[PDB]
Amino acid sequence: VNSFSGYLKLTDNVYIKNADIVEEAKKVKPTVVVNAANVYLKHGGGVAGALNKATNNAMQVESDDYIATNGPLKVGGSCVLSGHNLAKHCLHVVGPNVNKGEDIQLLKSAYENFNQHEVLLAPLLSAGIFGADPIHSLRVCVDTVRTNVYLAVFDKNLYDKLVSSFL
Ligand SMILES: Cn1cnc2c(N)nc(N)nc21
Repeated sequence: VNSFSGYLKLTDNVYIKNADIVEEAKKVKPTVVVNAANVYLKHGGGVAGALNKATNNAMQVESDDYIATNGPLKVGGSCVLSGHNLAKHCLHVVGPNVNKGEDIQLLKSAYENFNQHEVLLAPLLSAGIFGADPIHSLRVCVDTVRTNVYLAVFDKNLYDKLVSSFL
């Protein structure tokens, strides 16, 4: 049993809800929250800006030190950093950004990072400002992630479309 509440069950391991990721993380304090990161860990908008704003910019300060030491992530890659006031850990995952011309086949590689964690709170990778089709992102998630993933969808309209169209 876990603390996650109000989710629709899509598969054995994937659950979905209409939820602002900041508010859900604040309520649950999950072991892992996933950030929709870029390779520079520049958390300017979307999930990254929302999460970082909720940490009072502590996520960005930590991220800048990580990049100064390690250099940029790979598209499809990840790193584990603090969850600050939101979670124990934040898994920063870089999905391909279609608005930068990145290979959508890298979305599967991005989701494979989730399999290193038994339970996660996450957004759909490469959707929204990253430019991918969220229906596609949900299909790759279900077909790639084997650990237990609780997906938060921000827009009530998109949530309803993802559920209605789910095979
Ligand atoms: C895609 N996107 C942008 N902002 C958010 C947010 N606050 N919450 C969730 N679940 N998704 C988001």
